[PDB]
Amino acid sequence: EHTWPDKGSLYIATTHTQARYALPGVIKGFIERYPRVSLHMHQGSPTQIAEAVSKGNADFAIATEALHLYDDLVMLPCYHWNRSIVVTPDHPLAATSSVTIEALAQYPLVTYTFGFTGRSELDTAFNRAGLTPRIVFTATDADVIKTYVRLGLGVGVIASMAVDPLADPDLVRIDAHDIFSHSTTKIGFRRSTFLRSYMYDFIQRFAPHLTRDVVDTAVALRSNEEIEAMFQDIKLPEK
Amino acid sequence: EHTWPDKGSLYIATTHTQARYALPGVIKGFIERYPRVSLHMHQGSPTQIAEAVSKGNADFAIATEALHLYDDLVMLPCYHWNRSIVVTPDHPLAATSSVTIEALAQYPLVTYTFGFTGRSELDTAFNRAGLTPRIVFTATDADVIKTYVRLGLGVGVIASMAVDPLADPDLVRIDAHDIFSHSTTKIGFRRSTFLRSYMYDFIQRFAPHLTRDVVDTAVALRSNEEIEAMFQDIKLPEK
Ligand SMILES: CC(=O)N[C@@H](CO)C(=O)O
Ligand SMILES: CC(=O)N[C@@H](CO)C(=O)O
Ligand SMILES: CC(=O)N[C@@H](CO)C(=O)O
Ligand SMILES: CC(=O)N[C@@H](CO)C(=O)O
Repeated sequence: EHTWPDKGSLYIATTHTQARYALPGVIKGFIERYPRVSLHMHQGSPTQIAEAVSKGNADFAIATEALHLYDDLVMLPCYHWNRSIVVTPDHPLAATSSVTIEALAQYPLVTYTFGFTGRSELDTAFNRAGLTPRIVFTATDADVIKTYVRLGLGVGVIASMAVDPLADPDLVRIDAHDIFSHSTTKIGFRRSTFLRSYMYDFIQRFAPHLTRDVVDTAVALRSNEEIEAMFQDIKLPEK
Repeated sequence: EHTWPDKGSLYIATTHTQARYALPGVIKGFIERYPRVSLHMHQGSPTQIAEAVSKGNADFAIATEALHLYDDLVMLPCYHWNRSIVVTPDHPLAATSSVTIEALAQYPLVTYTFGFTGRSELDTAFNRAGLTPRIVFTATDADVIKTYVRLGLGVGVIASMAVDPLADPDLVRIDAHDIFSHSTTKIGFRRSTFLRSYMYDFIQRFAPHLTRDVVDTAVALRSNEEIEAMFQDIKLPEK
């Protein structure tokens, strides 16, 4: 068929959100193409993942947040993303349209946990507005979040790609584009790492703008600052 | 209605499996009963959770695994549980009936991650049988596991309570009672922690055998060994 005889290994250390909503499509198309490549996927917290990759079990690091601290690995930007609001139909916010961050700060919150950017761009959203949010639930999975929202435990704040009406019919989705700054999902990998052809192909599928010539140009650069100062002129995918 | 005016707080640090399949029922019945109790649920890794509770942010610790290392907190046993095998209909194991651990060690594995008992009683299942399992996927969520099984990435090994035919119709469930030793979900909490009445009620809902007189008897005991040497005569719930 349309397969490559490429023999090698690919270890990906990523988070739950990426593994659940962003990767499944890329992974299937990859394994159909590279049958002789042993694909490993491990998950996954921004601290470990940053750990597993710098030294040195995983090849690539797919996460939003804390990678750096590690200055060791090249970083490329994959997409931007922002969170939506999920509530039950009986909840006030399902009646009110276009909500502010002050109106949201009234209710018990059900969001991500500390260490994940779904929060980090959330903690400094209230800090800035001089607000203290009542967060009664923190988790890494949005399904668990969406679960406890249905119980009427509190208002849910999850990634937009984690909520779908076919999948989630009983919940009212409220876009929070303006309320929160968008988060940037990146891909991390050491410089010593020899980039195989299937690795470029994977990066391509996950981030279309990251073609082979683009990756090589960012890699050869001194630091990750020049890399991020290379993409400020281009509009990355928003999901 | 049937509510209590009890005012207080309840912080639960638990894992994903517990929060997704074991707790939702208990949580709803609790919040309906204690409206003036601020219920907080945070998740969750056996190391943190053990951390958040010993010192000292969370009141209770609901996890299978590594709690101890902390000798600080009382432990009570809640239930036993074991894992099942999930595959696609086209997979050989869907044809073969009653599989051994040697027949399972043939395939790429999609199970939990290191630090979670879904693995710990899995790593020493092959070690013992003198076997090396090919684990190509590790995660904390069974939904992600079940997801990548459908891609034909490998054979899935998840908790039995995480698989249901209404919920998961396309996957073939294979019970592994004999293959793996059952894991024990426990509840952890410091001795300094004053046990409120609603706390006993919660423990009761999560573990029926743990009535107030049973909890007090285990708490007052020297160590957690006497506690586990108090329940070897009783058959705990298996889920
Ligand atoms: C179609 C698809 O899989 N898209 C991913 C990104 O590639 C997402 O984030 O939704
Ligand atoms: C950590 C996680 O499960 N999800 C997001 C954060 O919301 C990510 O860091 O990719
Ligand atoms: C009915 C229910 O919620 N049972 C839990 C335990 O209470 C389970 O483990 O399935
Ligand atoms: C850690 C997790 O998500 N689940 C189980 C382990 O399989 C538990 O420790 O309770």
